[PDB]
Amino acid sequence: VDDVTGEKVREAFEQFLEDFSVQSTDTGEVEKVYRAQIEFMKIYDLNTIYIDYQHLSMRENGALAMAISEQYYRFLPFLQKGLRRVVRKYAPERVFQISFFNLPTVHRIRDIRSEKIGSLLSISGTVTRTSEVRPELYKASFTCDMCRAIVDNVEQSFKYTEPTFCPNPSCENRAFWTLNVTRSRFLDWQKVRIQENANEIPTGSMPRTLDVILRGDSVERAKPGDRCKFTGVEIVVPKISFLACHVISIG
Amino acid sequence: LRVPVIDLNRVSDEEQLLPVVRAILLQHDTFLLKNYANKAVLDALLAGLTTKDLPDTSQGFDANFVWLEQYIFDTDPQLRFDRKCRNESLCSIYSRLFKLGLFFAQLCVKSVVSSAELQDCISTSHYATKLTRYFNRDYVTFLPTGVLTIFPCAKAIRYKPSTMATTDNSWVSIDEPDCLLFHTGTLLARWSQGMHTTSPLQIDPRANIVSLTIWPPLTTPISSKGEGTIANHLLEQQIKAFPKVAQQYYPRELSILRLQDAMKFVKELFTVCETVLSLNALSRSTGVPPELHVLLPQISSMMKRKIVQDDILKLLTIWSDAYVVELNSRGELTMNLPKRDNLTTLTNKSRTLAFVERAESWYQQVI
Repeated sequence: VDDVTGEKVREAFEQFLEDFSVQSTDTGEVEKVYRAQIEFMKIYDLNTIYIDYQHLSMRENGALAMAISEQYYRFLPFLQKGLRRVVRKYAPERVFQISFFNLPTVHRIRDIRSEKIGSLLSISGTVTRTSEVRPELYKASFTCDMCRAIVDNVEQSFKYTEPTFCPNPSCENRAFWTLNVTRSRFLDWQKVRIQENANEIPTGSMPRTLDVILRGDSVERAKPGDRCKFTGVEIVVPKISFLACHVISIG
Repeated sequence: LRVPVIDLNRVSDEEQLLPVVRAILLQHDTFLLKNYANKAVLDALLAGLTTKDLPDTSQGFDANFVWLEQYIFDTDPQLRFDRKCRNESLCSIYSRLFKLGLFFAQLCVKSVVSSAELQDCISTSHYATKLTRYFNRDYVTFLPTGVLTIFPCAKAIRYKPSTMATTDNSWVSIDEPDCLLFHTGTLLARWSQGMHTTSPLQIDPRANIVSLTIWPPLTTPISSKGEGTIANHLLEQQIKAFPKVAQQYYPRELSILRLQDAMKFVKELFTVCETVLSLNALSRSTGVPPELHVLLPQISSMMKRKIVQDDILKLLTIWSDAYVVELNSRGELTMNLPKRDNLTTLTNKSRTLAFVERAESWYQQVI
């Protein structure tokens, strides 16, 4: 039911990114700064943009933000495809990272339920331990058993996957394709430990900790032992982990 | 480390070694000579120490400052040359090493097209030797100014980065006890069909580098490439161009009319600079904006000499149509490539040849 809703929300997100330019001279009227942000990153090509949720909450009387807010993992490739189409039309080795920040509500680690699985969340606390960065497979280049044909396979952040059918009808087998690392983009993957703050611990309870995953260029910014606030998506790991996209040194 | 070792008790009749010596200079061009009769005259190098009384004027000791007396010893019967110091013990070692030099000349310059012209020190006695006495950073790379030079030394070996012997572009050094080292000049490298090399020298433990050269004539007929330029004038220009000259008019005139030909240390920058910017073109899809702080140690590690903005300013002065001098908003100099492709080696070879031709036209019009 979201196959025709994804293109509509992709059109709505690209209309939000297309209809807002910069008219911020003399502190007059306000309009969003995204096109100049893309024009500034055109030289550096990092593509690790920051989109404010408070600036996104004014369109469709907040209803566009509430529909994206619960189906974020189901609408994320449509959002990155709309971002790719607007930077393909406004500008001429391609990785993308869309980060959301400044949520109006700060949630603790003890109020996490299973009703927010796949939705976005703001988690604040203190970092206990850190894991050295390692390459994330993301997408790989599989070669066939007889075709020797390249296939660009997209992982789903769960475990080492494998295709099913060869696209070229020269073969229809299901035996073991071989992995290839040349044509497979890799993103640094870090796993840190977040824990409950000392001022919001219940009486007699234990400060329950949890592991949060992080990719893109949000890694190597979080300093150990500092109060931190993350914004990301609740992703299950075969355990309920987290994926963050925004880092800040609060406190 | 592989230096040829021969004996001297059986080559005294001169009938068994010429072919082997000719064969051995095809790969190894630094010869070692041992076990002579100079075991009591070689340690008598303490006589000529503190004279210090006459000016230079291209003859005798260029006494430059208590640390160096470079005796450019001129010959006796040639015109414009007259030099006589005391040097008794040095006359005895000059006689023995000059007989040793003529011995090696008769056994090794017979395998070339002319075996009577290159030894013309037997008749006219044409010798201008380098007695560099370093008595109580250093000098430039010194090749032998003659065509054959045998010298007593301590280590006497180094290697500048180029395409020569021990081609690994690093300074190599071996140590040798109680022997003599032979090295030939650059005129014998043009006389023999490409079988020689060069060797840099510095302050050795036996600091008195007594370089006794063969020093070819004033009117020796060199072939087609050097018929107009004689051995005497060209090598005298090299002799007066390497150390500092402040005594008289003419070598200072040769220094101000010859030391502005130093484009080979900056135009060679043009043989490597585009390579690295192109290496930045095949790796940074950032539109290649460069930073001076990241391009400076790259070329400073690629080239051991000092590289600062004077070379960039000289390259901007000689060729401004291929680069930009446009500054950014932060306040630093930026420079890019005007080609629409990444790089083409034929166009790069044509651009390097055009840069060489433009610098040669600048050298012609600057004098």
